[PDB]
Amino acid sequence: MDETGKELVLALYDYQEKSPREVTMKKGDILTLLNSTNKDWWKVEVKATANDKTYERQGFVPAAYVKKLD
Repeated sequence: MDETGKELVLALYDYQEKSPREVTMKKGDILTLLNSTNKDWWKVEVKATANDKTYERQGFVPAAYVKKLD
């Protein structure tokens, strides 16, 4: 049971941060669904890398280059 829209989506094709609010995506990379109120573009969350520590960051992406998994 889940009372939230916190799902996971997989990247279909390779994309880049075309906008200052969008992030770079790569085919095969799965991100966390944050905003899905826009069939056009969807807001996903990715992880960073530094000092052997994986951080977290949000970013918008084209819904035309993504596919929900769960």
